[PDB]
Amino acid sequence: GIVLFVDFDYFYAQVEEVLNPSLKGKPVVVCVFSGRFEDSGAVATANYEARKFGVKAGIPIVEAKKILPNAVYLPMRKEVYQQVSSRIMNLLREYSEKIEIASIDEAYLDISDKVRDYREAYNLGLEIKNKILEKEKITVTVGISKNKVFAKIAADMAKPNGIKVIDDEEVKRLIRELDIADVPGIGNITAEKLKKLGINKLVDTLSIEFDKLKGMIGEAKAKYLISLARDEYNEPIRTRVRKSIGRIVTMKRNSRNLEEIKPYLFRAIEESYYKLDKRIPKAIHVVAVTEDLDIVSRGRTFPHGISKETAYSESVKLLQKILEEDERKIRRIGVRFSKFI
DNA sequence: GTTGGATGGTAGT
DNA sequence: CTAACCCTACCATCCAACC
Ligand SMILES: Nc1nc2c(ncn2[C@H]2C[C@H](O)[C@@H](COP(=O)(O)OP(=O)(O)OP(=O)(O)O)O2)c(=O)[nH]1
Ligand SMILES: [Ca+2]
Ligand SMILES: [Ca+2]
Ligand SMILES: [Ca+2]
Repeated sequence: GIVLFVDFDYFYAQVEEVLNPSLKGKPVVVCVFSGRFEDSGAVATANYEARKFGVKAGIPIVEAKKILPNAVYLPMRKEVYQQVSSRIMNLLREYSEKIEIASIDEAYLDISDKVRDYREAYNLGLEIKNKILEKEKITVTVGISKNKVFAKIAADMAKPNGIKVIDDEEVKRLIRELDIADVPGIGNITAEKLKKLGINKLVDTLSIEFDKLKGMIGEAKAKYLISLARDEYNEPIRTRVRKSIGRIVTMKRNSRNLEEIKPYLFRAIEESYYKLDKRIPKAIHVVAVTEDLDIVSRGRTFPHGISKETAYSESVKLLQKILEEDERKIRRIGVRFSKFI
């Protein structure tokens, strides 16, 4: 079984360069403007020229403006990138209808049947990169392995505008040699628990007591890592299905005032309900980000679909429930829908 | 025991 | 207002209602 993974290069920023070809070769930074003050908010992403200077996805815009004053700062246009993204997903579809869209800019193809070996798979990767550059002038990075996880890694090892195979040989070695903190799914907190344990490599997990590992990182992660290690990982490529859709906004200033918070919450509901598109949710959750940025939420599942009217009425109740129970001012407010019929 | 709801932690993009 | 967006997946834990 062979799996090809495609992840587009500095996406949002690359789209901006294609739409505006003068930008290429200069620093470009795509920003989410929060509205709270001149340049309040965060960097969605930035091109490699910009990354050279410490400007990356996630930092605060005014810090980007600090460390790289003279770059090009562009406002995020999520719908433009999504149209490009849709056109590209359809290209990848030409190459295999067995596709798994994992986000705005990346996908896993199962190519077990288009190709007999890694060499052909490699050439298909080459055939892919070309088509996308032909049709959407977008460069991408391709990872090929026997499974999602190791394909992802191959891609990570090749960014930007690269293509890499990890063959059965490589897989065997990376199990023995690749730092554990580099396994997709193993973030900071986890990685820390694993070193206190003395597990630095995927292989280290084999020679430990399952119940001792579990009783540190959780069941799900423990099984997962051991599966990886035993080279028994075989999660198929499956058509992704949204489990929840929502929207959360940033207020002009922090409040506790229901009158002041309400138009933000309602804005979220409109956008959220519009993004649903013939989907009927049985569960609503109001989500609040506090002064000190701790995230907090109150929900309700009904036994039936929620109509836009129920959602309205319900989200106010729930926002009150937060305010009743947490006495910190609120900074961002939004809503989330789930359990679609 | 079962599942499944509320809330929150962790991870990733 | 003085930095920290935006969105979704999956999982753990704390309960409760129950086959
Ligand atoms: N608003 C916002 N958007 C983000 C954030 N992280 C990623 N994105 C968006 C912008 C990216 O172009 C798009 C794909 O992200 P990626 O993680 O794949 O990296 P990107 O393509 O930007 O650079 P690439 O070479 O992978 O590193 O997702 C974030 O923290 N906030
Ligand atoms: Ca990506
Ligand atoms: Ca990318
Ligand atoms: Ca990590």
